Amino acid sequence: SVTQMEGPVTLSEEAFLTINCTYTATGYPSLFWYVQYPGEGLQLLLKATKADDKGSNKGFEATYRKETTSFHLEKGSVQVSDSAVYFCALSDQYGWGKLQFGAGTQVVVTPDIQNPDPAVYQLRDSKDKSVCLFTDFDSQTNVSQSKDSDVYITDKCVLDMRSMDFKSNSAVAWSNKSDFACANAF
Amino acid sequence: IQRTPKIQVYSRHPAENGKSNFLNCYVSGFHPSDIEVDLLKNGERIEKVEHSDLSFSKDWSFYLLYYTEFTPTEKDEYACRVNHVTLSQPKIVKWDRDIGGGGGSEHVSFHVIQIFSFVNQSWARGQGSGWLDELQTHGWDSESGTIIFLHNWSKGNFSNEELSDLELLFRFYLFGLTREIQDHASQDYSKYPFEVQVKAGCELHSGKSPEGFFQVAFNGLDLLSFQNTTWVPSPGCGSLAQSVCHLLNHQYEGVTETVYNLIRSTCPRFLLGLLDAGKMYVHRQVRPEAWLSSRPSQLLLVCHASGFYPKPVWVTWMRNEQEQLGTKHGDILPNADGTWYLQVILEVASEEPAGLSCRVRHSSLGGQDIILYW
Amino acid sequence: TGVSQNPRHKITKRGQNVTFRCDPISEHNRLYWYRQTLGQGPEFLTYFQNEAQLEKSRLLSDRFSAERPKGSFSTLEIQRTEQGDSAMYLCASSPRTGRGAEAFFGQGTRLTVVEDLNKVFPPEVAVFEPSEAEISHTQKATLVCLATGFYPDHVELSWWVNGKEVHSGVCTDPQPLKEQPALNDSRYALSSRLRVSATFWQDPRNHFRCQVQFYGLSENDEWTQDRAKPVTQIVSAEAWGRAD
Ligand SMILES: *[C@@H]1O[C@H](CO)[C@@H](O[C@@H]2O[C@H](CO)[C@@H](O)[C@H](O)[C@H]2NC(C)=O)[C@H](O)[C@H]1NC(C)=O
Ligand SMILES: *[C@@H]1O[C@H](CO)[C@@H](O)[C@H](O)[C@H]1NC(C)=O
Ligand SMILES: *[C@@H]1O[C@H](CO)[C@@H](O)[C@H](O)[C@H]1NC(C)=O
Ligand SMILES: CCCCCCCCCCCC
Ligand SMILES: CCCCCCCCCCCC
Ligand SMILES: [Ca+2]
Repeated sequence: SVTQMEGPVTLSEEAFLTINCTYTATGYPSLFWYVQYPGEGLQLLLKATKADDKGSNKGFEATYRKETTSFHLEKGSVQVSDSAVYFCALSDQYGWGKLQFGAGTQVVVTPDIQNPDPAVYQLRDSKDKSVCLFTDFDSQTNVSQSKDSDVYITDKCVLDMRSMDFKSNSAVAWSNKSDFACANAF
Repeated sequence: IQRTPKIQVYSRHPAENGKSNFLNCYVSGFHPSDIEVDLLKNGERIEKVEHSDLSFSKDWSFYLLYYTEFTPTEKDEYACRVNHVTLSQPKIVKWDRDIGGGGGSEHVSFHVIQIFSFVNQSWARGQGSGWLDELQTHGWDSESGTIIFLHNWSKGNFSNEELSDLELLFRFYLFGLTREIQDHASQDYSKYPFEVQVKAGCELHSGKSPEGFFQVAFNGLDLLSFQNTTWVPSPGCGSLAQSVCHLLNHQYEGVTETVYNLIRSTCPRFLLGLLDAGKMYVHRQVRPEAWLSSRPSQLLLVCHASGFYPKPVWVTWMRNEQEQLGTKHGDILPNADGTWYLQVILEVASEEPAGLSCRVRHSSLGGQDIILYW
Repeated sequence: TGVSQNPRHKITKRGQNVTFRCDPISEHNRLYWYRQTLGQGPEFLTYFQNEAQLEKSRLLSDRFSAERPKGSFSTLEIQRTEQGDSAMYLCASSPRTGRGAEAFFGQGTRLTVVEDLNKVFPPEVAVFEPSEAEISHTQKATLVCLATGFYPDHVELSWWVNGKEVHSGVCTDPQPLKEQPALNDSRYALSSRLRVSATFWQDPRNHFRCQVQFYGLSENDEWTQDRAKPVTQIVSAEAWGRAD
């Protein structure tokens, strides 16, 4: 009864977000978007209980358009904190029914790195064991996959030193091996 | 208010000893709905009797048709026994084969009815059904909370998807309205027992397009109705009606919107599709069978017509083209198959009093009246 | 404040029964159970109106049964658990505020059905100290925490600075990675970063602790192996600032 865009959708801070959602219903359903932030439970973002109603929250909006049976999610200028999973949903039984959810769409919002400074550092164990850190690269860098099954490389992670108004990308790599050098890892 | 049951007993066909038939007992004009009805053979209750789903009339009073297969004989005695709070003891009406026992703008209506019976704090019951006029099109299975489609055309032009959604909505509604009422009533036990009735749907009048309505009664009297977008109290039910309308108008705007779309938009669609799908059945013609009987009072001559559909009919006693006034027209009573029954009585003097006849006129007869000579 | 579910996590052997509990917001007459598997939308299981179970999914296994005896808390029981039962079990409740009422969701019960409890392992945790080169090049200091060798993937990593949890300057991998991706029973690894100023790292009074809450076996679970029973537990690693 609810079909939404397959993700993940990756976009840059300040880019326009659109997540398509279409529904099928004979009656008078109420329509909704739920959001799930990383580490959190589901929560209502916005809703609309009749044709032409608009729900809006924190710059997001979706308009109940009966004639295209759609409730497309839009936000004019996405922020990093919008990184999450978005679920389109409908309540049938004239708005008294259980929520029926779409498959969900992950949105990954990348930061605009003010002054990229890409570098690879080696870090020693606090107890010879070591890891490698690739950091300070811009949001358009690909961090390519490990070739070795004995070498692990994480996805990029965005950290925010909020009180310093500074964001940075990083990825970590480590291995058990004796030939492991950070020089080659990324 | 309370209303004592009216009880009328008749056979589907003319009685012929040894020949199987149906015995009907129509119990009507009663309130509240709690009632016990048995058909008796020689004073003993017949098992495996059937009955129509509980319905009610314009004045909110309840009516039920009980029926069973029977074989009359010379000796066997049949009756209908009814008990009800209005009666100090069961009331038995005997079947006699000779005399039995016991609007404006033209319109069609599709409506759902509900009956909510609140016996005490631990016991309430909700039941309902759907009707095209006096014809039942839908029942409701309480156990499973599902619509019973009574005829092949009971889905009208609605999809199964739409009907499933409605079905679920009705299930949630019946449960919720019952509980909400029980919650308000649990704060004063002396109001028990009481009954609530709803009639909701839409009507097509000649010259107009569909109009929705939603009407409510409490203990057999108008309580309130839905007018446009406002719950309006019956002038008749004073202070309680005012309270309930205030609640409905100020704390249930979602309910209000749901009722509006259902009776003003969905019900018209349903009605038109249902009439269309059921055209052949609803506009069918079924010829009456007719017969005479008598009893002493001076004889009563009784003319019977049974099995006719549709309902308009004209039955009169005639003395050679002269219509006899002094003819008592009985009620038109239902048979279990949806056809109707009528008897018309003439009180006479002397013996066989020259050429009396009974004339049955009915749309089904192709301009050829049934005339029975006494 | 919101909808409460217990237990937050459950590991069980294939074949065992499990019971989960939901305490909805009080006064909410409508309660719903849903199942969610990683990377997908919640699937409806059942609905109560007060005590009455008025709608069940047509797909609901006969192994699954819910009740809400007093129109309040509800339990969901799964008999004879199967691997495919592994998922997040969500409870939600809604008021009768009208059409399109908000549904309020619990944080869920994460169920992992394992073939054998001897495949359950707690994490090992290490902290890696900031690079001298990073410090001199950026005047910032990134610590890295690495949790390895754990199964299943039920962990919560937190950073603690001088006895208090911090969120600022932290970034934890959103998903654990598999140490042996070819295996369906692979153990997992997870990394996290904590970035601070050079001067904060370079103070020997400062204490940095990476904490990994692991959700494992419970008291009632039987264990006959040699190694410690991999119970729900915290494993930590730490470092102290150094002047230089
Ligand atoms: C069932 O029949 C009705 C009557 O034809 C259909 O309703 C009408 O639909 C036409 C075409 O869209 C409209 O012009 C009329 O105004 C409608 N009448 C109403 C709303 O009373 C209806 O679409 C059919 N199908 C269903 C699913 O209801
Ligand atoms: C409530 O009414 C039901 C139905 O008659 C009955 O079974 C029950 O015993 C009643 N309880 C009382 C009298 O409190
Ligand atoms: C019916 O109600 C609507 C909504 O208030 C109103 O605008 C319209 O004028 C009303 N019609 C009547 C009752 O005259
Ligand atoms: C579906 C719920 C409809 C709400 C009806 C409320 C009626 C209770 C009022 C009792 C007043 C004393
Ligand atoms: C104790 C008073 C009972 C009267 C209840 C009235 C029910 C109104 C129905 C509302 C329609 C949704
Ligand atoms: Ca940008």
